[PDB]
Amino acid sequence: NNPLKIHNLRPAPGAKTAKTRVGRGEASKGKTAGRGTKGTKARYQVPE
RNA sequence: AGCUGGUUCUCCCCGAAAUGCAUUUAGGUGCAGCGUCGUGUGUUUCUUGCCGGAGGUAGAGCACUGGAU
Repeated sequence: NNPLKIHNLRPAPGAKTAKTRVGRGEASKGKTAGRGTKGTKARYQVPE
């Protein structure tokens, strides 16, 4: 009983993965946002 | 701008590198080394004992070459 209502929909577990917000706080992808310090790759992309 | 600075909430698990080659190359980067996660394998890793191997260092020596009372 109590049929499917639109507030009962949930995705299959593992379907949706929360984004990775780099640059917020130091207990996460911190100040460098996973880049290191002062290289060509600390500001730019190196072509393959 | 191969350059300088800045990049904001939390906790749980693991956790390095500053080495090799090459480089209009040396404070940069490519590959390899070292980290992590997923998947397959499952003791293959590592330590100690024993066994089979090649050597030319420490030491020693003058048989070769050289030095030398």
